[PDB]
Amino acid sequence: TEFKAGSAKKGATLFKTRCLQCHTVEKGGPHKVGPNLHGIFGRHSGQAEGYSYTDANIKKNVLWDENNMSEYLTNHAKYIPGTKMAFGGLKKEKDRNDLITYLKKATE
Ligand code: HEC
Repeated sequence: TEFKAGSAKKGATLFKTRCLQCHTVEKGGPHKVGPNLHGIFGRHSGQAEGYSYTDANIKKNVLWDENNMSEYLTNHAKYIPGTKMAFGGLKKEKDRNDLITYLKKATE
């Protein structure tokens, strides 16, 4: 309940100007440091054919979902690979919620 599907358009602007330095989803761009983020949702975690995971994400065999994403922002570390992310929380929690909905669009 902490996360509510707001508007993907609003988050798209936020993602477009604050998330292309890595995932670069661009609907079809190079994985770069982070995964395209266009297939994290689907079967278990870690399903990028090109980008590779530390394998830790695969061992957990967890499916990434909007609920799981809430735990990732609120608590992330031992649960998933020691992967380090340049993002360290967002001052605007409302804007962060919009980003979550936008990622769902990346999967489909
Ligand atoms: C490059 C330094 C990164 C930037 C900046 C962003 N992310 Fe990232 N992200 C990065 C890596 C190294 C990984 C892979 C870790 C793994 O094993 O999957 C990720 C992963 C995510 C995930 C899943 C959480 C996880 O499994 O660790 C999400 C949903 C995610 N990243 C979201 C996200 C958003 C909101 C960012 C821009 C707004 C963003 N990432 C930037 C590396 C980097």
